[PDB]
This record gives sequence, structure tokens and C-alpha cells, in this order.
Amino acid sequence: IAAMYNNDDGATFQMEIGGIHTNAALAAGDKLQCIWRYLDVNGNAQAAEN
Amino acid sequence: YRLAPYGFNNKTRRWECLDTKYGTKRTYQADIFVATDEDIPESEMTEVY
Repeated sequence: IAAMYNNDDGATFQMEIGGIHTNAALAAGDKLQCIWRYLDVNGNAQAAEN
Repeated sequence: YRLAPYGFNNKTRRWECLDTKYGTKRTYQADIFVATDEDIPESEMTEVY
């Protein structure tokens, strides 16, 4: 994944994808799954899948 | 029944009612309103809050 962060838009957010073989492309509507760790508002680390 | 205006809140991403003092205290999700036609011209609309 590398990085993920929100956007000023109402809907979307931004995500990098990292090392990918050259012969690959993405179309709108594709679905990606990941298990990532984030920092809660209180300052405690959590884990989630989406 | 009185209808009160609802405005989008970019920080929380929900349609929250204006008129805080006297109004409904409910907030609705996005996708409640889906726009596919031409919008109302800005000249015709009246400004509130």
C-alpha cells in the first residue's frame, strides 16, 4: 500500500499501490482488500480490514 | 409540517440541518440526494444562513 490519506472532497480518498509489474491496469469499480493499522483519535494504535 | 434546510458537512460527510436553535436534530447520510439534472440557477435561489 505505502501511504493512504483523505481528500478535501466529499466522497473520495487517495491511495498508493506500490510495486506492480508493468503489464497491469486498473478500471473503475475494481475492489481492493487490505489489513492496515491506524492511529485512533485518542492516540492508540488499532487494526482494521476493509 | 415545517421543512428545514439541510447542508452538507465536509468534515463529517453527512447532511446536517441548519437552524441550530429551533430545528430537527437529525443528520442524514449522503446518497440521500443524487443529482442527475441541471441545477437551479444561483440567481433564482435565496440565501439563508
